[PDB]
Amino acid sequence: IRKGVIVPCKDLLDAEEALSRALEVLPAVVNVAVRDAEGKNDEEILALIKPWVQNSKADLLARRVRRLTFICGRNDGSYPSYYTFRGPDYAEDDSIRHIEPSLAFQLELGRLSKFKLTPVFTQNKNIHVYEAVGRGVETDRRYFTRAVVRPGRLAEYLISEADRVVNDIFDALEIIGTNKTDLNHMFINFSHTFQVTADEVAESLQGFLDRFGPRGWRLRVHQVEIRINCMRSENDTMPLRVIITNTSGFVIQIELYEEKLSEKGEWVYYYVSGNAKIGSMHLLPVSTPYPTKNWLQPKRYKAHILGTQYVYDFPELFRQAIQNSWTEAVKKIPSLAAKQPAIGECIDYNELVLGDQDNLAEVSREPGMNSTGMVGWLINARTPEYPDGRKFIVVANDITFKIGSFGPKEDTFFFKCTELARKMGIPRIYLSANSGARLGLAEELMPHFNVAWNDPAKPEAGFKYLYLSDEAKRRFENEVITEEIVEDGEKRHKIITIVGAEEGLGVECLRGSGLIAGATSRAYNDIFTCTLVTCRSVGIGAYLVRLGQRAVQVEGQPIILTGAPALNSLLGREVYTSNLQLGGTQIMYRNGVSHLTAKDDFDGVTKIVQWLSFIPDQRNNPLPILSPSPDPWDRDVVYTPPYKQTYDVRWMIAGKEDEDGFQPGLFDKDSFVETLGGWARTVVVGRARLGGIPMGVIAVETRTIENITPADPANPDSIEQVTNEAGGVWYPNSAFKTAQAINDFNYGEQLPLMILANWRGFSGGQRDMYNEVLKYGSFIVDALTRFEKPIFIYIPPHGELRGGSWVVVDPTINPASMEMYADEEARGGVLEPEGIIPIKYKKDKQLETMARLDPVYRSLKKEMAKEGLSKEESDNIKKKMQQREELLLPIYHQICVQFADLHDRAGRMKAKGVIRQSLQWRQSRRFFYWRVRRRLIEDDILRRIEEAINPANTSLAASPETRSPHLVQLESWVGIPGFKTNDREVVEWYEQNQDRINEKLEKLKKESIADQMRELXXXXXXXXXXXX
Repeated sequence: IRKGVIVPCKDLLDAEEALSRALEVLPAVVNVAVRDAEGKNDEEILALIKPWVQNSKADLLARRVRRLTFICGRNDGSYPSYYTFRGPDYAEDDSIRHIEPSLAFQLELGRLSKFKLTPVFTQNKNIHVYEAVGRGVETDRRYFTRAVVRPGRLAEYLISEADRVVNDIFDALEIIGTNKTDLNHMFINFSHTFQVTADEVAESLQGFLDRFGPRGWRLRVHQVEIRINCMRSENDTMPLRVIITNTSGFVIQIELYEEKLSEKGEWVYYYVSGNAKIGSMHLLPVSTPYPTKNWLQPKRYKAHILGTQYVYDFPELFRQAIQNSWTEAVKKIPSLAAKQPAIGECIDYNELVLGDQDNLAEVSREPGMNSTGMVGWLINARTPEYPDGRKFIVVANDITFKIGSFGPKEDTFFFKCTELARKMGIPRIYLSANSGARLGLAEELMPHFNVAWNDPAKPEAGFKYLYLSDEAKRRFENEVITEEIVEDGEKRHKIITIVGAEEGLGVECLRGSGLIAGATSRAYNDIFTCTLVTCRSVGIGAYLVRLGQRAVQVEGQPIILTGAPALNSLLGREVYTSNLQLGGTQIMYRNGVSHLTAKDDFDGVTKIVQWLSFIPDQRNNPLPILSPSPDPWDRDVVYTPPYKQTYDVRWMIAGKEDEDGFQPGLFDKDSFVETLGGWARTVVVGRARLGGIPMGVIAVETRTIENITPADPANPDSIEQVTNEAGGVWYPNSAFKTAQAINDFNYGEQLPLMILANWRGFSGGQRDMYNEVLKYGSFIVDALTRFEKPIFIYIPPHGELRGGSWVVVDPTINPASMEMYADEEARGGVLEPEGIIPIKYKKDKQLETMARLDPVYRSLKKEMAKEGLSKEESDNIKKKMQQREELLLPIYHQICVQFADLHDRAGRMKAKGVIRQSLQWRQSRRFFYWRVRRRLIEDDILRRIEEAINPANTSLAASPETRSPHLVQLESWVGIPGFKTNDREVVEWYEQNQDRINEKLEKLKKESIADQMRELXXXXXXXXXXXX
């Protein structure tokens, strides 16, 4: 136990004899008092106590006594002076002076850890001022004041006491001077258990701070901390710590906290303040080290040498991406820019940190100070699409915090974030910069474990096992699983399994990794999911990129699974030279793991805030539609594709740039955003807007694209393979791209789909067949049946939809949400007109029609039929016809081709009812604007009808005009004659009679509630339920 020593000497010289002889009662802490209040000795009293300690440097050391105090009682009421020597050599800590060690704890100081401290002279022994300069950067220079109060009087005592103590601090800061100080702080600790409560003390707080405030502003004082107690709650204390900061020339910052244990073993800052909970510092330890200026700079640099922004710099990257989002929209849409919220107030974020019962809590604290290798925020961004506000979650790893590795704490956090984004419906964005899961060994068992050899003299003769000494075995026991086996007559505890105290070494990390891997897989299908490769995303991190589906890769950041050197070691030779040689953009964007490639960390954010513009703010919320604004809805589609040559299909979607002017596409000018344009370029996937209505687009590339698969370095006998993916055909990769895109616009994104169908089938070739073309063909069908929002399959001019292709895109796949249209000059059959001709219109069938239309051939036929001509005569008719038919054959072939093409024509399609309407490409925009809008408002009204009615397809005939059995009831409530058609008239009706539908829904809701009540021996049960 720490033995207490107290000795009251009479003199300074005679005090030495009560040291060397008083230490003899020690087989700890020692105090020495004096009776010479003659002079207020300083420095010379320090040169009068140092000779007694440097001489007995081994005397105090041997007894193992830690602290040595020197109290000096003054006869005028003066607070006695105390001097303490601590440690091995007892160097005398200048920090604890003129105050008892018990008071040290009360003085704090463990909060000025990130500072070089040098104290200064104080006229009042109670107050202590310190010069503080940031350990790293010298630009920071501050004066911290530390005062502790304890009474001498046997109600409004404390408020009058406060005036005396703060005036004393102000008068001392005056003599030391304001000098050159960036910030100044003062702490006033109260030892008192006063019976009163902070609510009245806050009213009185306001009173004296406005008087002292002006003076405090001059000294350059930024904040003051008062630490009082309130015994009336039980009559158990409520320690109320209060911080008052002078931010903006006027205080207006009174943060009223409460000292409570977080359950985790730390005392935290739980505030019940009056600055409207949107302030600083909440559920933070009392041990926070008052950070310096530029304290973020070392961490910033560490992230920047890895080529990534420091994690806490990302919220401001998002503010500027939104800032840019308005500056560009005010250009395109002038006037309607009045809702711009300035440079600040763009976004309104709040940190997320694991709560008391591990339930995420919204905190607004200092950047940095992250307890775990992961951080999150709930951001309310005022986008021009949702100018009132829109929320989303942003999760990211701290690449400085243990190279950003995934430990169990990091996992539980990431999870509880995904869990929240789901619970709110708001999208989730992950900023990846990690090092997979955490590795680790038990460090404590490294300098303690023993080895049992076969031969102790020559250890190279193999070792039997590894054991632990009995004294070192009792030290752990729960950190190691040991078996006892006596060898050489020793109690040897052989290590049979190592556990280790510390977490995050092995399997505990894999378990958590698996949890979040599944959580991300689940989330993708519910809320909008997105990832960003801001830096190397390895192992589990690499998978959350794929489970997160929608990924953006910064050019020089790899999505690696197994380390580039780890692979070289496995092969035994230096095959791979870079982590990007197998993880980089040239792999992931070129195989479709990456949807977009961004030049830098900000370019990434920018591109993300771009997808979020297309996506509804919540889960089941209406799309971010705007006024027609740049490209009006009432404009005709100018670019029309040629029938001769090939065309960049992109020109049909947004528009073609030309020498003379610009011919627009069917979507809004430059609203198209192509994704996965590095993988299976035979299909163009992207998002675009149609008169303000955002929607998903899939189109077919007509030009013969060539993907060149790279050479494998692992096999020196591997060369790059030149493969030409001929345009307008479906290949394993193209099919996969299509299918993926569909599910991506389906889950979370919730977008209507536009499919400019132009494929002439599937790749039936041996190589493509073996490459599972059939597997990925199915994936399109599977994906289409899962969809909910409207899908429009529109065959464009020149566009084809032959056999294999048509089957996997037909509206009877999902009749409830699909709608098929075909262009007036489009074609669609079972086979190409060049392909049917050698099956239904063979050589013999063409000659029967030749001996019908051609006059020469049927006249020569009349010669053979009449007979009466010899062997040399019949040869003439044969050599006359088999010359005529030889020259007619090429044009007669083309006749059947045109004949067969008249079957494949659009008209036939409407006649057999496989399409709704024939469409003129010129006015496609004008038609789809009102058909997309009509379907979107109607789909929801029907969804609402069903939700009111039931609180819980069948034929080739199924056409969208009957997609729901309620479209008959809604038809009669509306009253429009041309209901199935006149899309514009319908939309405008709903908009006007918004109140009449909600009138009819409530009528139906009360009617459906009456059915459920009635559906609920049975009579006896009901009687009993009535009695209850």
